Amino acid sequence: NRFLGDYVVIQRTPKIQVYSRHPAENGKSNFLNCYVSGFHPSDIEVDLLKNGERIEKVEHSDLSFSKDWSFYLLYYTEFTPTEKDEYACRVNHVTLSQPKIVKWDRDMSHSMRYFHTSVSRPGRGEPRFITVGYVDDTQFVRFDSDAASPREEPRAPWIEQEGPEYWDRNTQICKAKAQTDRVGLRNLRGYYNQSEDGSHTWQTMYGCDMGPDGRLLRGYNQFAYDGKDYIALNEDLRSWTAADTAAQITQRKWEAARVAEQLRAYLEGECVEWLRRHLENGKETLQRADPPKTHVTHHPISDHEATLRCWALGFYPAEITLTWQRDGDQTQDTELVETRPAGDGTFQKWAAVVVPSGQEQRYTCHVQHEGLQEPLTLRWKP
Amino acid sequence: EVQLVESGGGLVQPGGSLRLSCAASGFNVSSYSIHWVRQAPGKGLEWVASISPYSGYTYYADSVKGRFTISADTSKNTAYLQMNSLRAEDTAVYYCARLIFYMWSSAMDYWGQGTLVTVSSASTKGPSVFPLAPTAALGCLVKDYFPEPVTVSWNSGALTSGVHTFPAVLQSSGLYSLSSVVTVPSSSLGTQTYICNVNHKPSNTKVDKKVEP
Amino acid sequence: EVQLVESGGGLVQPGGSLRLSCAASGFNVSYYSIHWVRQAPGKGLEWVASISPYSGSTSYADSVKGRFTISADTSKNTAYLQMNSLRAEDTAVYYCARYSYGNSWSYDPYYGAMDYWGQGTLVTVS
Amino acid sequence: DIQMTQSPSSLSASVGDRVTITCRASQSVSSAVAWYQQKPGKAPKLLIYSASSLYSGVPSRFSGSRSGTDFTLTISSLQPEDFATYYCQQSWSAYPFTFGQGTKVEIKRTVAAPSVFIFPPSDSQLKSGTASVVCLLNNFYPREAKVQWKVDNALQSGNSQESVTEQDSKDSTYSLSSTLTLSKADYEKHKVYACEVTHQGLSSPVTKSFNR
Amino acid sequence: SDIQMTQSPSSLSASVGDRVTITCRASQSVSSAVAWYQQKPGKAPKLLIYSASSLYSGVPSRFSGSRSGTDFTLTISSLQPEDFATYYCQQYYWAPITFGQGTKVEI
Repeated sequence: NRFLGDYVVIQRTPKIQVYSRHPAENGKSNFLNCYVSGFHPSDIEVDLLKNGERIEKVEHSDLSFSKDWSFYLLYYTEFTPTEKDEYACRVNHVTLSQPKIVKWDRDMSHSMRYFHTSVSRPGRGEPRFITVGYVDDTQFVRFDSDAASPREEPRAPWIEQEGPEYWDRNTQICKAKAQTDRVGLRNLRGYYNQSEDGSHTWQTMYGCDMGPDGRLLRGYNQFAYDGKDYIALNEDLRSWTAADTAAQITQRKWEAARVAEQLRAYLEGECVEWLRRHLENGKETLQRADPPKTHVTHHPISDHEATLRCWALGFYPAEITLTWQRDGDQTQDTELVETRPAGDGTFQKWAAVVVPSGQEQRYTCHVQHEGLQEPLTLRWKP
Repeated sequence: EVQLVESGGGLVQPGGSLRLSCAASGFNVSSYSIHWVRQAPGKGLEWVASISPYSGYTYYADSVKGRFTISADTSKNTAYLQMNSLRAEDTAVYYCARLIFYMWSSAMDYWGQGTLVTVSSASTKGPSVFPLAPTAALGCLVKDYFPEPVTVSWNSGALTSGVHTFPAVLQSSGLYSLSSVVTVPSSSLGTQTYICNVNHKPSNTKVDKKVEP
Repeated sequence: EVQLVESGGGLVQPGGSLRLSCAASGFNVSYYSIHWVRQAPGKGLEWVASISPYSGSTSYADSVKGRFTISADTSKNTAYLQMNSLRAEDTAVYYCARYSYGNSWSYDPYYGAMDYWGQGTLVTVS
Repeated sequence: DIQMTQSPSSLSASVGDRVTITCRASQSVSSAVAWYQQKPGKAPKLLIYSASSLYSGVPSRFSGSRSGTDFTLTISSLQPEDFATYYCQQSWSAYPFTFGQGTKVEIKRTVAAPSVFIFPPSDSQLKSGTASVVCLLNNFYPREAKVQWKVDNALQSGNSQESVTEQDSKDSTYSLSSTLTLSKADYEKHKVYACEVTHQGLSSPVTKSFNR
Repeated sequence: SDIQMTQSPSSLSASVGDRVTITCRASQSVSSAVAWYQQKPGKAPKLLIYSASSLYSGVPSRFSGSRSGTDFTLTISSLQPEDFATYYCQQYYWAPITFGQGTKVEI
């Protein structure tokens, strides 16, 4: 149940990852993904390749962002691997100076939150407003401004069972939130000094954490302009934190009007209560836990040195700890990738560290995860 | 059907407080944005106060910010605009309107008839009805009444054609008056009876003065 | 109103060096990657180099790689091109180009557009 | 704020003509504008909502266009029942939900001469001590008519009021009522009272009178 | 290997108002990342089309592009006297950016 937030008021290089939803077997139907993450602003040209030819009929996920407001997308397509077929992802972004090509080298509590993105398009019509509602790491609604008939549209196998009353009120809010955000972007060109020739962003987020006690643990209501913190709701659910001078101008305006009062009522009330329902309706998937499947692979770059890689596959929830240790700890001199979404609700990740060939049996990787009952440890052993 | 029934009009002395009520029939105010637009009347519309559907964020025009308090009850499906410290410029008719949200725009589709609110320093006075004895034209002459919102209909509305209930011209003495006349065939005079059914809700007066030649 | 102005042109002897300037106006260059293209007299259009001003990542065409150093300044809102070890063939009217990146998460995936070219400025190697 | 503006304030067009109503916004309100129809003494109604989209049910003769900051409402074919006032409104920025000054749409027709009536002051009012002579004009066009009172052949001006009604949505005509107020003592002081009506539809005034 | 844009004809004369098409081919499978530029004499190139099909904002509606395989066609639906210029194909899909040798139209 969305909340009707009726109150008006950096550039990161993408991290392109091309991988396969499952280990690649020649001739076996497999999914190819191009998960670009950690980029900002939102605009990005992503296109999956196959032997230099662009692939059509690819599928991509709804725009979201992490805690630091950096965006991420999952471009994937159904394919079948072979020996000859080489696959690349052609990602282009403003930070890059030429399109980046990444070849598919085979060897390479709870919380309901509502992310919204409003990207102004000064000459391409009304602002591109896209909003997504999550539960823990799972997605369960979306509402795109540019859809044929903009409507709160389910994205989970347990949410579509809601009745019309659910979708009519949620749709009403989103079409109100879009018009609220649209006003915000117009005024932010005024607070700052910005020409009407550039496209900007206004990300907003809110939600309700809920510890095991079934009561609100910390409410969220944040805002970002152009990819940086703008104004946030403090844990007390009564004050505001302004991250810059312009955020102070608006911070007073939301203290006199006591907008936080409505947020607390929903955050402490309607927000958590529905989260409990979503957990009760979707208890099949949200409350699940799949332990990672772990395998360690070694490929040498020399006759006496090599890079050792520990793989974690098919686990949910996303949060996982995975790092390398010698004799049982290498926080530095280690390479660790962003957690990868497999596109089926599960995630993947790996970590690598260089090693001299000898005494590799001393090394080990340790896997800690919510779904894991006991700590884990493994080392390469052909 | 979906309707909005106003109420709570009348006269409140400068500085008084009032509570308009807008019943919602067939649609719950708990899931729509009730707004309030007022007409002078005789002038353009002016948006007064809005209350958001679910959250409850009540916004007000700059003029009535802090005097008026808009709310809405789900149990009774009603909306209220509690007005306080009424001034001379608050004389108006208030329409309680519903709102509909589109992707990149909104508008008010369902309305209510609109209760009138008079604010003046005079007391309530009933209507002085007289019959205008007379193709021919017959009528009555309402006079020296207060406040303006009087209604005149003939024979419980059984006669509708030829009606001309002119607007209430405010007399120099600070009282309203209007002429209710109707045209009927001369050959039908004496065969049919016509009575002006003056009805003055603010004074609870209902005088029927029959009109004959 | 978006409009770019180029400067730093004139004459130069072969083997010399010149520093071209393309001062933008009407938009923050940090939102775009400024590409440099040259046209020999009555010939095709050749791409020179490109600067992503915010991250300063740059790419150079092999025809000038190792001789040309490109640069930008967000605070000044201008684009600079350093040319050294000049060759006779480098005569052209140099245009600075404004790449405008697109997106693919739209329902109709776009591609960027080199929408705005500068007016050009002649540079004679002689 | 976004002070909308409707040009023109009032426009009279003959039935079957094309009526254009322009509403302009002091700021770029994108494609969020709506038009409302309200008849005198009734509640408004919505016609155009998404800056061009016609509300479900409204006749197809209505149409609206968007242009930069200017907006226009167009009625393809003027009709009788469309006599009303048309208000534009911007939903770009709620708080405030600004409206326009309003447009008055009138039907232009042929000159139609009036019918004059006179009502002798009733005995009931006279007993109370007040008298009121009423002169009536029913279904005449256009809206201009000089009602010159004459008592005992003497001009009595300075004690009368005029109350014109609204245009007849059916015939597209007007009606007028002019009243002369004199105290009961004054009434007995004069005998012949009359009202003179000069109208565009009448070559010479038609005088109606009565004697006590 | 640089991606040459084989553009033909080197020139072609058309009467005012005529329908004209200009072909352009890439040495590999360049995707719809192709844009068309108009270069009047002694002037900087001006964008006409991008994404290989989308009319650039403000450009006349008669101009249009279409991609079929790796062949790109720039269409003049009704030539006007202001369409005299050395038109150019281009490919920004692959780095480096390259342009076709040009197309001189004579009126």
